[PDB]
This record gives sequence, C-alpha cells and structure tokens, in this order.
Amino acid sequence: KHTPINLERDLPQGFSALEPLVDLPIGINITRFQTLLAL
Amino acid sequence: GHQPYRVVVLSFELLHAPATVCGPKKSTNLVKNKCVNFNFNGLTGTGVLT
Ligand SMILES: *[C@@H]1O[C@H](CO)[C@@H](O)[C@H](O)[C@H]1NC(C)=O
Repeated sequence: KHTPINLERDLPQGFSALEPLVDLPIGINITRFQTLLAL
Repeated sequence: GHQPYRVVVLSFELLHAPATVCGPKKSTNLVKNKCVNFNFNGLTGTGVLT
C-alpha cells in the first residue's frame, strides 16, 4: 500500500488496509532476507 | 531402415511444488433467469442468475 503521509516523523495513527498484489508459485524454503540500495 | 528419422521425446514429472503447467479448459455460453447449474471457475452450484 502506498499512501500519503503528513509531514511527521513517527508512524501516523489510523487505519489503511493493504490490498494484495501478487502470489508466486515457487515452493522454496526461506530463512533469511536482506535489502538492496542504489548508489 | 537407413533413411534419417527425427525423434522427439516428451517427459513429465511431479514433486512438492505447484503445478503451474496445465492444459486448456473450455467455456460454454452464459444463460440467465433460469434455474441452472453453474461451475464458475471452481465453485459449483444451482440457482438463478440475474
Ligand atoms: C527447507 O529447509 C528446511 C530446513 O532444513 C527443510 O525442513 C525443508 O524440507 C526444506 N524445504 C524443501 C527441501 O523443500
């Protein structure tokens, strides 16, 4: 979900449900995850 | 018996994974306002469609 946020530091108060995007039929066991950046 | 022959072999397999490979499935017409059977992409039943 991509929603507008007021100019604030902390997470806002309220409700915003998250619509689904995709499900993938992979069937691989997962134990760890990371993140990627652009430089 | 000595002329060239082209051969193709097809193999299949199953395991603990989603199928993700299936053949065609055909759709009939759509009727309304009649007590009819229906199979709408996996759910079955009987009733009147409006
Ligand atoms: C993923 O790893 C776990 C822990 O080693 C194992 O129990 C599970 O069978 C694995 N999943 C496979 C092989 O699909």
